Order: sequence, then structure tokens, then C-alpha cells
Amino acid sequence: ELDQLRQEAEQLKNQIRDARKACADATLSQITNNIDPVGRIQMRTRRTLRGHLAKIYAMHWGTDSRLLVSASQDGKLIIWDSYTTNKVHAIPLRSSWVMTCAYAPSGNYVACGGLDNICSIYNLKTREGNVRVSRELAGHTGYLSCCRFLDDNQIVTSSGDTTCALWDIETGQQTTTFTGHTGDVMSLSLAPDTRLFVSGACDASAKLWDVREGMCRQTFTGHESDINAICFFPNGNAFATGSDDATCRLFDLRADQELMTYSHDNIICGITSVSFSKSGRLLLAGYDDFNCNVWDALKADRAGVLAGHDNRVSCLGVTDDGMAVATGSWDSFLKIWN
Amino acid sequence: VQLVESGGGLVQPGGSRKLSCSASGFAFSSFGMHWVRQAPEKGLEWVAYISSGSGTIYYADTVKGRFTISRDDPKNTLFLQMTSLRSEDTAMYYCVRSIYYYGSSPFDFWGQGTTLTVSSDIVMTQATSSVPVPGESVSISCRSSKSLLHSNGNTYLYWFLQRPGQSPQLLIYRMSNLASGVPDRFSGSGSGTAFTLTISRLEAEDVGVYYCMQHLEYPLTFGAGTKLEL
Amino acid sequence: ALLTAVVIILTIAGNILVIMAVSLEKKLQNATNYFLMSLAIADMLLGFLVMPVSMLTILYGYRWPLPSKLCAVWIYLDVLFSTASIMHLCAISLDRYVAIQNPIHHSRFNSRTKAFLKIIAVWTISVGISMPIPVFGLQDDSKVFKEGSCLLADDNFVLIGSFVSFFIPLTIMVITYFLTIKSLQISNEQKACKVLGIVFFLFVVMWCPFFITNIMAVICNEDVIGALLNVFVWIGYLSSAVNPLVYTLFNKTYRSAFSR
Amino acid sequence: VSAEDKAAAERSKMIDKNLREDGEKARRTLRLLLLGADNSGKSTIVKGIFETKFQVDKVNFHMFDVGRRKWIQCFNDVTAIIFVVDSSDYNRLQEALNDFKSIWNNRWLRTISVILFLNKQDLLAEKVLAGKSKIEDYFPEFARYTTPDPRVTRAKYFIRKEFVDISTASGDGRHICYPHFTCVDTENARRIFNDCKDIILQMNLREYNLV
Amino acid sequence: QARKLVEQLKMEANIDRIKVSKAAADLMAYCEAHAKEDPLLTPVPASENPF
Ligand SMILES: C[C@H](c1ncccn1)N1CCC[C@H](c2ccc(O)cc2)C1
Repeated sequence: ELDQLRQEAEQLKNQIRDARKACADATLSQITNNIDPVGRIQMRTRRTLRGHLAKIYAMHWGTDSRLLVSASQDGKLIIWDSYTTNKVHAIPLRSSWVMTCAYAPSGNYVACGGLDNICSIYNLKTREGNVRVSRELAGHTGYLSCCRFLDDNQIVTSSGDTTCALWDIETGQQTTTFTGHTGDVMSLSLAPDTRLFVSGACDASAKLWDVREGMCRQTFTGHESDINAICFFPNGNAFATGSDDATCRLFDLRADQELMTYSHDNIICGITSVSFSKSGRLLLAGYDDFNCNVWDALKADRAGVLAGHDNRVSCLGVTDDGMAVATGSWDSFLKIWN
Repeated sequence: VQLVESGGGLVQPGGSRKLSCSASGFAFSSFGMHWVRQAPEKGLEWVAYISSGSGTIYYADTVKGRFTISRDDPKNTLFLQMTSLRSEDTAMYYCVRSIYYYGSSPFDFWGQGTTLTVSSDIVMTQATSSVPVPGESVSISCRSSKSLLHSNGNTYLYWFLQRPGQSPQLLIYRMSNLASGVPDRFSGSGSGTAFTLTISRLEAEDVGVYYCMQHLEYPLTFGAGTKLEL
Repeated sequence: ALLTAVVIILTIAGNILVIMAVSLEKKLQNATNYFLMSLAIADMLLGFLVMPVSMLTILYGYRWPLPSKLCAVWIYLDVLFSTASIMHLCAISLDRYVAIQNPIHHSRFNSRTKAFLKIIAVWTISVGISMPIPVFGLQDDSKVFKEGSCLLADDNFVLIGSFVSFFIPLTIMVITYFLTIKSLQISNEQKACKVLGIVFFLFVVMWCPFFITNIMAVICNEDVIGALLNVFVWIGYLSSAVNPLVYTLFNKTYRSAFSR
Repeated sequence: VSAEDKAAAERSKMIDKNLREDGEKARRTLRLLLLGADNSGKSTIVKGIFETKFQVDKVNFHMFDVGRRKWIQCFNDVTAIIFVVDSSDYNRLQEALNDFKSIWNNRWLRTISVILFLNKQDLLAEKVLAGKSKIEDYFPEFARYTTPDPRVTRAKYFIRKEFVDISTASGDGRHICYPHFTCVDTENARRIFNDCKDIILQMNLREYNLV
Repeated sequence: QARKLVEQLKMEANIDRIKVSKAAADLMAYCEAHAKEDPLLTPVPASENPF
């Protein structure tokens, strides 16, 4: 009889919890009690980039740590040389309603998408001297919320239709679909090996996905409200999440659980962005009250604040050499800190 | 992608001319444009430059005041107007496209020229004049009077290849980088002042002439270049 | 006396507070409040550089105590810092009317150049109206020195200055007020009408008597008119301590910034 | 700087000029968001997303419709929200108040005013004169309500009060609601311009410290 | 629906789990092995910054 499926699900919901609690011998704070503190940090603004006419919704760093791309309500992508501030290209969008952009790890291509349910791929290396669309990827039934390249021929995307998907750009078709979330999917992060990825959704959970097998490995469920941003730890063995809960949380793959949470009684607004420094010792988070907090990832202390925007911070990112932090905002600027 | 040229011919001393060149298949307004010349038995020499948006214009001292360079973007056309023509101006003239941003490769494509017959600069040298070369490696070297290496970390040296009866084309840009569609058997490297190009496994159709050019400062200057034989 | 000193104290206090509120806060950096900042700067300069010498002359029986060469120095600054304030008020009234009449078009061309144009036009007018005093008045004698006191002595210049610097603005604001009240003729437009009426009445009642009395001297006893001027000028000076308050304190943000 | 760097700097001036020139043309316009449930007439109040454009009295408008908890943050800077209500069914009319109370109180929409079209007044007049069913079975206060045709005037005013009440009870002064009735009607492009003029006038008074 | 859900929960109930103290020590050792390859944690000398 069909009602017995709820009985079998209850037995397993107990067995997962019993296994996870048997591992819990000591906390990360009980181990890291003797390691020395970061002290205080004092990063300063080294550049301001100007030229968008409206809100900035996303940015992404290029593989060489010198180029970056930005996406805005004003209907343009812009590619910047961060050292000089010079604009390299400005690209006109076919819709104003973009929510995402990404840079290919070769520097040959850029991607964007949003409320029109399509992901567009732009070729930066034409013989005619232009930038133009190479491919339009269509098949989601809702707004695209994040995208990330694996190479010049494969890309992963997430949407408001509750799925993620993997695409072959040369064929213009899906090769796998990833199914199991019950809310809209907000954000996505690839592991350093590119064999796995994680995503977070408005049902207040995160999942671990096998790219090659096409299926779900583990699910993580500590939050009490929607997840907006997610990021792998540099070692590929842990990740962090940020939520409308007004807290960040660190999760471990091999212990299958939460290690610690970052929060304070004077912090009340939701988290828009999260990122890790090159050693993993600093965790950076962006907030709806328009400045960034910097946390000691092991001690859970707060080390300093990047105060400098006068409207909310919408995107965040650290260079692969660990030299600098970029932040974008609804004030139409983006700033670089060091 | 194409550039085509009209004008040239025979001129009596002291007269004037206009050359014209028409682009097709590319975003012409976005490219900087150069005129480059050669005498009937001498190396490449640069004549003039005009920017994107017409905002800046340069001449070598041998043409300054006698020549005007101009463009007509709605018609995809490049012009050169020149007066007081001497026997010393008798040259093949080529136009060239260029574009400037982080990661670009200028001197990318060349027209096919019109021949004209009228009836503090960086000195650079190529040590050989001609070399007997198949299947073996071959190597060419160029030296500069001053350093081509800049505080920004780049070196502004280029290599050009000319096959017989054909316009020249780019091999290498900014000392190290290889131009699109050029075979992976080509390479080059150097110090702040002395440079080398290496060919691995030479073949038919690699026979030609090799020119080294600097782009540190205007005027742009060339070496005499080295010929190869089979 | 003490009244002049308290007037001065109020002038610097109010203008410093407005300067701080405009410069430090963030939501008050539109294209409109820069004009109020400029008006406050003019009022500050008038209160600091001009009024204490007026008090000193009162304290010394209306005989110039200090060196006699800078008798055109005082008058030039005083006229320059009065005409500019009057022009600022006139421009503010005109722009309020233009905004209220045609809202969409006024909200269209707010490209940050309008405020700069208004400021430069007003200040150029104010510095171009005080032409005769430096040119023909420093090397001349019976022009700024009367018998024992520093005063204007050019009847034609007095007449033209009163006609241009006050009466043309007076008629401009009269017509603008009439048209704006007519255009505004539900619970907010009444507030706008009341505020505009209060400001217009304040401007008219506290500047006109001085200019009318001063003109009556040129046209047609003697001690009576001078005694009347000696207090009407201080009424006009006190008018510079009310503009920053009455042009900002009708906004909640300004009140909360002043309270801090 | 080098000969390549000064050329790459001159390129960026032309990008700055061309971005800023395209910034003046867009800022001429006004932007509208359109909302309403199925069969409400949303597609014909004027005659993954859809967009339509019009001009009246030398002012021109863009209007957007989505084929909403997350994406509504993208519309935090429109001039107005247009909300369309079906008045021909008394049964689903509670869903229209449930949707309206969500959009009015939303934390990212604290400064945007609403233009409200009560649609299908002809089917409402037909049913209130035919008399087969009564609003009072769904909204009991209709059994006691009387007017501030003599039958239909009682119904249409009561139904229009039910939206304006749930608005004014928590409006917080920054934003306003503007009701109208729609049928073969044609004037609706003038009605929205007469409210977009008033919204911009209400902003101009606060910027000048008059209110 | 539920004939897929109970299959997934029974798959996630069958993977190898390490003690929290092992996982915590592996994170701590990674930071200490990299403590001088982080320009935010230790600031660079003033001529080494590209900014
Ligand atoms: C002090 C001096 C004065 N004058 C007479 C008696 C006593 N004090 N001030 C008073 C204020 C302005 C006035 C003025 C203003 C604008 C004009 O265009 C011309 C004249 C000259």
C-alpha cells in the first residue's frame, strides 16, 4: 500500500541522524583552541571602476588575475583591465534582465543569462574584430540563476525551475539533468577537481552532485531560511554557505555534517555573497546592510570590515593568486581591496 | 576579411596624388590603420598612422608636411594625399590594420599594395643578409641600439615573414607570442636588447625574408631583414 | 549692543549646522541641496566678515575707528553678500514653480549641470552688480566717506542698485508665487501652499522697509530717516539667520541631523 | 606609459562616450510592471517575459509581464505597478486580495505606487441586475453596506472599498493607490498618464522640502 | 514519487564517515602548511603588490 512509503522514509531519516551523531567526538572550536589569532586586518581600496549607469548584479575574475567581467541593469557586459582600469570591451545585451555572468577558464568565451530562460555564449576572439553570440542555450522553464564553464565545450547552469543541467556547446543540447531540489535553485560551485559540484536552494538545503555519474551523493540541511551563495574550501573537502538566516555555515564532506557557524547578536540582515582566501584561514561575506565582514575561519572570531559602498553589495570574488578582493554594488561602482 | 588598393602609377617630379584602400568583412571603424612602404631593393619602412575615431595622427620626418592621411568610415575607406613627389618616394605602398587593448595582436593583416614610380630613432640590425637553409633547424638574430623591455613587463618586438611576390604577414608579437594560423614549429626569445627566432624542421614555403620591428615608441623602425634560400 | 551679537551668533550657528548636515549625510546629496549649501555659505560669509564691523561702528558712535583706506572694502563685501542671497531666493522660488507646474519635464533634465549653471549665473550677477564701487570709488573721496562715517554717496548708483538688486526680484517672486498658488489650487499640496506663503511673507516683510526708506532718502526730516535705517538694516541682517532654518526644517531628515 | 598603453587608453575614452550617449536615450522613458491572475483581462487592458510600448502626450512607456518572491527585487525602480482584478466572480475575489496584500507590503517595494484596474464591470452589471447570486454569501458586510443604476452602484463601490481599505490600513505615506473601472473600452492609456504625472509631482514636492 | 525518495534516502544512509576530530585536524593542517602563501593573511611588501 502507498502510505507505507512515509513509514520507510521515517526509518531512514532516523538512521542518517544516528550515523552523523556517532562521528561527533570533538568540535572544530575544541580542537583549534590553542592556534594563534589573525589579530586585526585592515584592507584598503586600491581601485574604483566607473562606467555602469545602473545596479551591478554580478562579476567574475579571469584566470590570469588581471581581467574581470561585470553585468548590469543598464543592458551591458563590460570587460575591464583591473591594473590600469581600462575597458577592453562593452557588449550589448538582447534583454535588460540579466542575473548572472561567467568567464571561461581559457579566456576565449564569456556567458550570461537571466529572466528570459536562455544562457548566451559570447566569442571574444573573432577575425572580424567584434564580439558576437556563438550559441543560445534554451530548455529551462524558469529564470537562470547561476552558470559556470568546465572547459571551452561544457557548461553547467541552474534555474528557478528547480533543476540544474550540463550542456554540450557544439551540439546546443543537454547531456545530463540534475533533479531533486523542491525550491528554486539560487547558486552553484564547482569542486577544484571538476568531478563534483554543490548547489543551494530556497528549500534551505544544499546537495553534492557527481558530474560524470549524473546523480546526488549527499544532502546538507542546517539553515532555517533561503541560501543565496555557496563556495568550496581550497582543499575541495569542505564548503561554506550564506543565507537569509543572517548566518554563514561551514560543512564537511567526509564527516557528512556542519562543523561551525558564523554569526553575532549585532548582525540582522541577509547574506548576498561568500568567498575564501587562498590559505582558507579568512572567510569573506557580503551583506544587505552594504559592507563586508571578514571572519577567522578556524576561531570563528571577526577580524575586520570592508566598509565603503552606500548601497547593498551584490557580488564578491578573490583572485586565484590571492592578491586582491573585488566587490560590486547597487550603487553602480565596483571596488578592489588589498 | 579583405583590404584592396587603388592609385599608384607613374608621376612627373613635383606633382601630387591620392591613394585609396577599401575594407570589407570587418569592423573597419574599430581598427587603427598604417601605411607601410618598400623601395624596389630595400626593407620595409613605416610612413604614417591614423587611430580609431581619427583622434591622433603620426608621420615619419621624410613625409611630414608633404602627406595627409585620412579615413571615410561610412564608406570603409582609407586615404593618403601626398604632394611634391620626388624620385625618393618611388615605392610599393601597403595599408595595414591594427588594434590596441590588453591581449591584442597589431599588424594582423596587410593589403596588396599599389606601386608608385616618380620619375633619437631606435637603430636595429640583422647581422646576416642571406642564409642557405630542409628538415634541419634554422635560426635568425636581431639587435637593438636601446632596451625594448618596459617597466610594465612587456617587450615590444615583432617578426614579419614575406614569401616571394606576396605582401608580408605576422609571425610573432611582443617577443614571444605566436600569431593565429602560424605553424607551431616557429619560436623566438631574447634579452632587453638582443633577440633570436628559431625555425624547427624547415620546409618549402618557409623560404622568404624575415624582418624585425620595434613598437616601443614612434617612429616605428625596422631591421634590414634576412633572406633564406632552399 | 547685545542684540547684534546674538544675531551674529545665530547666523554662524545655523549656517555651520546646515553645512555639516549637507556635507556629512548621504541621502541629502541631490542636485537641489547644493544650492542650499551655497546659500548657507553666502550667509556665513555675510555674518562673519560684515556684521561685527557694524557692531563696532555702533560701539564707536558711527565714526569709522579703524584705518580709513578700507571704507570701500566693507561696503563692497556687504553689497556682494546681500545681492547674492536675494538672487538665490529668487532662483529657488522660480525653480520650485517650474518643478510644480511641469513635473515630468523638470524631472527629465536633472543632469547635474542645472545646479552649476544656476550657481554660476547667480554669483556672476552678484559680482557684476558691484562694479562702480571698486572702479570709481576707491580713488574717489566724496563717494564712500560722508562727514565722519563710511556710507554710500552716489544717488544714481543707490537708485539703480535698489531697482535691480531688489525690485526686479520682488516682482519676479510676486508673479511666480501667484502662478504657483494658482497651479497648486490633496493633503500635501495644501502643505506646499502654506510653506510657500510663509516663506514669501517672511521675505517681503523683513527686507522691503529698508529699501523703501533708503529710496525715500534719495527722492524726498533728516535724522528720522537715518534712525529708521539704522534699525531696518539690522532687521535685514537678521533675515540671514532664518533662511537656512526655514528652507530645511520642513524635512524630517534635516531635523534628525540637526538633533544629532 | 608605452605606445601600446596610450592607444589602449584612447580606446577606453570611446567606450565611455558611447556608453554615456546611450544613457540619455533610455532615461527619456518611464517603466511599468504589469500584474494579474489568469482570465483577469491583463493582456487587453490597453489595445519567458513579454514587453509592450506606447506613447501619450509626448511621454513614452515600457510595460513588462512575466510568463514571484525572488525576481520581484529586479523591479525595485519602476514608476508604477499596474494591478488588474477580475470583478465577474465573487468566489476567487479573496485570492485577488491575498495577492494584492502580498505586493503592497513587500520589503523591496516600500516606495512604489499602484494603479488598480477593476475589470469586467459589464459582467458585474449583468449579474447584479439578473440577481441569481449575492456578494453577501462571500463578503458578509455587503448585507449592511449602502452607497456613499441604483442596484449596481452598491456592489461596485463595496468591491472597490475592499482593496483601498487593505492598502490604507498600512500605507506608510511614501506610496499611494489609484483605482479605476474597465469594460470595448479605449481611454486606459490616458488614465495611466494622468496618474504617472501625479506620482512624479508627489516626488518633486518632497525633494524641494515642501512636504 | 515516494518509490524514488526512499531509494535515495537508503543510498545516502550507505557511505563511509570519518570522526569530526580527524576532519578538523585535516583543515587545520592545510591552513598551517599554506600560512605564507596568502597575501591577505600576511601582507606583501609594498613593491610586490600589482595594485
Ligand atoms: C550696510 C549697507 C548700508 N547702507 C545704508 C545705510 C546703512 N547700511 N548696506 C546694507 C545692506 C545692503 C545695502 C545694499 C544692498 C543692495 C544694494 O543693491 C545696495 C545697497 C547696503
